Amino acid sequence: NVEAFDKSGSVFKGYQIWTDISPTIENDPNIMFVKCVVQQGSKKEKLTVVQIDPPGTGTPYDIDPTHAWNCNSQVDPMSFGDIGLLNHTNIPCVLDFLKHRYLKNQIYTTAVPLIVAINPYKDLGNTTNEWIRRYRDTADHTKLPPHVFTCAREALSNLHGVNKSQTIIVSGESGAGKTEATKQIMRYFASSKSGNMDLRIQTAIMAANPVLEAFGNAKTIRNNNSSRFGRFMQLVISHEGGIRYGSVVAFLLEKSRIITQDDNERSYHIFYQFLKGANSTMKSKFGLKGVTEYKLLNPNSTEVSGVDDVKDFEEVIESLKNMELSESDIEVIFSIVAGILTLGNVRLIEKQSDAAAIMDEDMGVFNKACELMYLDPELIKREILIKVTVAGGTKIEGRWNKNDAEVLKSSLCKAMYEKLFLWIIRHLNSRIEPEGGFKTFMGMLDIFGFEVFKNNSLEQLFINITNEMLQKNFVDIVFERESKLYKDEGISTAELKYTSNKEVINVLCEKGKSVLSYLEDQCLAPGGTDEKFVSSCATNLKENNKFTPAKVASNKNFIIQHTIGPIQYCAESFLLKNKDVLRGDLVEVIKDSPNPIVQQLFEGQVIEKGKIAKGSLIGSQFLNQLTSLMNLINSTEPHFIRCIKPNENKKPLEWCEPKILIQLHALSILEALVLRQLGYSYRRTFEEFLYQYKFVDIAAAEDSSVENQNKCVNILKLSGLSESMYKIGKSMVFLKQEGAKILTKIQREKLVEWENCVSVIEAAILKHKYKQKVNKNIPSLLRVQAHIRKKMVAQ
Amino acid sequence: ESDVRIYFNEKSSGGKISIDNASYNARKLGLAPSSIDEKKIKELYGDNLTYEQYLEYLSICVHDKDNVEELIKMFAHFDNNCTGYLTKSQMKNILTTWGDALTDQEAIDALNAFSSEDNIDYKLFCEDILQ
Amino acid sequence: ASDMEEKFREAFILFSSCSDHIEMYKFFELMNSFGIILTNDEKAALPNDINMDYWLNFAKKHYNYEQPFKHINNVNEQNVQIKIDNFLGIMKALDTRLTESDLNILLQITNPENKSTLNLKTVSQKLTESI
Ligand SMILES: Nc1ncnc2c1ncn2[C@@H]1O[C@H](COP(=O)(O)OP(=O)(O)O)[C@@H](O)[C@H]1O
Ligand SMILES: [Mg+2]
Repeated sequence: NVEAFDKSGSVFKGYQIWTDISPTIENDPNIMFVKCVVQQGSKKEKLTVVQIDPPGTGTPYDIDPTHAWNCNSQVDPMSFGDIGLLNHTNIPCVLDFLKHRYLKNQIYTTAVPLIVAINPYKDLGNTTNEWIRRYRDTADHTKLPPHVFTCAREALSNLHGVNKSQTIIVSGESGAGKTEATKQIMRYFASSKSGNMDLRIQTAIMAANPVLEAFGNAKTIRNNNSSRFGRFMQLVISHEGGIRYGSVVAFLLEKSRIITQDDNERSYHIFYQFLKGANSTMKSKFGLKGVTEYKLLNPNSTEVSGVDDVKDFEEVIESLKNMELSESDIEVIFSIVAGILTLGNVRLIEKQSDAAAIMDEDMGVFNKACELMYLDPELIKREILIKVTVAGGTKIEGRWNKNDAEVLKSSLCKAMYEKLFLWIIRHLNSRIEPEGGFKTFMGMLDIFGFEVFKNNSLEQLFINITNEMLQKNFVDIVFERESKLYKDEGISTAELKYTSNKEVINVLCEKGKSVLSYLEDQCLAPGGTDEKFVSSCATNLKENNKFTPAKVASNKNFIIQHTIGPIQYCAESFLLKNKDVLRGDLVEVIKDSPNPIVQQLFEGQVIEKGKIAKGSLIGSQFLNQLTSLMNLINSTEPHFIRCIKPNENKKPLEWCEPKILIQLHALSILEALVLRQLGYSYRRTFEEFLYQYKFVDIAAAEDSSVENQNKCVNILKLSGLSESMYKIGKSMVFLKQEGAKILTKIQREKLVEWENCVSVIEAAILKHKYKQKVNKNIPSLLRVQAHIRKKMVAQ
Repeated sequence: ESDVRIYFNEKSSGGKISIDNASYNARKLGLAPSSIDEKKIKELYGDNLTYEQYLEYLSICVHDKDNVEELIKMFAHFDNNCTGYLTKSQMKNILTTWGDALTDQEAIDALNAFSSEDNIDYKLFCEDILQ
Repeated sequence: ASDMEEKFREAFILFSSCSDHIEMYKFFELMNSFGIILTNDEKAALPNDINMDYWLNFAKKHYNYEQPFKHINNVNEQNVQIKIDNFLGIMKALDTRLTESDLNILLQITNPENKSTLNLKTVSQKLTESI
């Protein structure tokens, strides 16, 4: 806790610290901490500082020592890739290191086993073919800065090296850079050293990102190209580069977006792409109106800066063709899109207020919508307007009101879209999957990281459930690895134990005693509400501390105690959001379509005769998907890419300390350092330790009369370190972090004689290094001076 | 193009013009000559140049590769927190120390000409001098 | 006669990032670069906010014109050679600001070959030629 004073009790002349107290901090939301120097005369119980960075007034002020943090003064952040290698890993230190690297355009930085990637919001040209080649063909990969290609290389290296499947997991907030990382990593995997015969299957996989972004991405306030779903891929890369087989899985597609969008938010790209992009012939074929002339599409949001939908659309048509879709197949896809868009524009009115019907002006519109969707218009009209209640014993033919028929119409638009999207994926998989399945594959998950908002719904619950499963994966692989290491050197794995989220998993998933188990049972109930669900949850989950109720709206709100903190969810419309799946008889009308693609949309979709079955609901079906997806990932060796959005402004070189720190917490970058420090963290071979800690005791080091495993135990006993800080090991000297830091202090104490010499040496070399950098910029300077003089003549 | 022959005659002596005078003329025309361009022609025709050589010198004084991104390099080098702003004191020390060094007055003048404030946007300072 | 002012001035602005005030830590790098060494008391006695004019005065008062780098090797002592990887051992042990590249640069500049020992009488000698 800040070693600012000498033995005399006097402050070290110039002693720099980090601090959370400054007017700069008050006046600037971007800055969290400032650099200070501890003023001469400062007291032990309370310090007197002066701000040095960012520049200040010079005014001395007081801070309690619990607001002073150690400074990593005199350290080049571009000199090394892991945050853990810093002498001090406190919050302001870790943040600064990340900042300096960011502004020097080094975004990737590890926190073993994590790779932090800060969104530059600018093309750095670090993922070019020239960069893929460098990262692919370099002799010793370690003599290269951290990169997503570092992770892709390492992953493909272990897959082929020990014949074990691998999974790269890209996570973070919306607009942090997951999809871009995912696209870079794939681009690298597609670069072959000498070629690819399975180029047709590779070309189809690469043709899948534009297609998937068109149908699955949208312009949100937070991201202009926001992935509205979870993506999982299984790849089969040749050891010399080149994808050979693949399998794509989309999940949790945002259904609501097809119907309505918030403002400054668009629908799915394809709607915009297709309407601005379709040619004269295409427009008449389907009868297309302008982007503004469609109900399901927010008419204000229609344009996105830097996005050219006409050009993007051309690229989608080519991509669909490269996915081995015929001109007919493509024409069927766009007839279904024109159908979804046209059906939305059908108006419904109350037919007194008893039942409802189609507006006569809109009858042709309705019929065209069904034709385009290759559906029977009469039978579709029937399902939207005829209610078949089962009152008492018998079936009772009744009619749907305006609001209800509007909901069933919207249900069709949504279901038809989602199913078309999933079919496009299913078709791609048919042309890219290996006939007998995957022996050893390369997994790739592009999932939305932990989500916290002002109001959290069922959408964020499913995301935060998935994110709990991945965190379990992190902590288990952290343990597994560090535990196998100790075991191999014959060390006690006893002082090695850390937190399990098993307690919050049970409260969220476990059948019978979980939020999701009581969400399912309430949907299946012949009379269950959002209040009844929370009341049942607050009564049956008192056994674990992870389920807690709410202060304001106690029966409407509930809060779960996640790994990353307490997240409050609003149970309003939770029962509605789980029941949002197409209603049995309409599905039969679709399955009876003459067109082979429309028949294929709802293949084996079991009929909904009575009230919604277990596996029909969104929550139930999703837990099955997640469990299956998880077990497959738990089978592979993981890799973690953590993405950080540095600013809310989508701007380059704009660092925002507070936002960035919430992210360092949610992605466990800080905990990744914590875990790496614990136990016997310093581990280096007998030969290594002796090159390093030679001068602790030069006598025991400089000796032939003793072996290397024994030279070390001599130095260590003589050193002072308690046997409580070091273990000998089989091949490696295992030293605790604290022990290894003390041991260095002993070595420096021995070379007290060398201090002034090494000072002068280092200092002179830096002065030289410094002038050399200034020489590089001297031809540019000569220019500013030539023009200053040119400007002076003109007077 | 004609100003070239107009300016030449004014400082010329027996058909030949001194580099110091030839450089001054290049500035009047709107070109930015450095000690390199002067050492380039000195290395080819001496100190006094004919009309034929004068043009050949103004040919080297044509610096097209000149733009804000190219000029800021040195100022950008000392903007360690990457704000896009340097003090007048910082910028004065750069202009008066390395390269074709300006007088401590020439530097103050040009920085005071651009802004009143101590903190100068060197991207704008460079854009301005180039004009 | 030997006026180091031009060399002192430039060095201050290399460490001070062209500003006219250096922070303590960087002043210590600066003075050390000219072979100056201060005692913990001498240091404690310095002004908290060191400026250009202070440094230039101090530099004149403390720079050893007759023998800079006396701390690497003294010509008035006598015992000046040690193994190459031994030197680097001490360099790394004292947590140098220098990287694996800077260290090797210093090595081929001073040591012409790969001769088993590195002589300090030559380390001081080469650094003085690079003042
Ligand atoms: N590595 C990067 N280099 C340049 N721009 C990037 C990078 N990563 C992200 N971006 C920009 O940020 C936007 C949003 O990032 P994206 O990866 O698509 O979001 P998400 O994290 O939600 O998947 C991109 O469309 C792109 O403009
Ligand atoms: Mg995305």
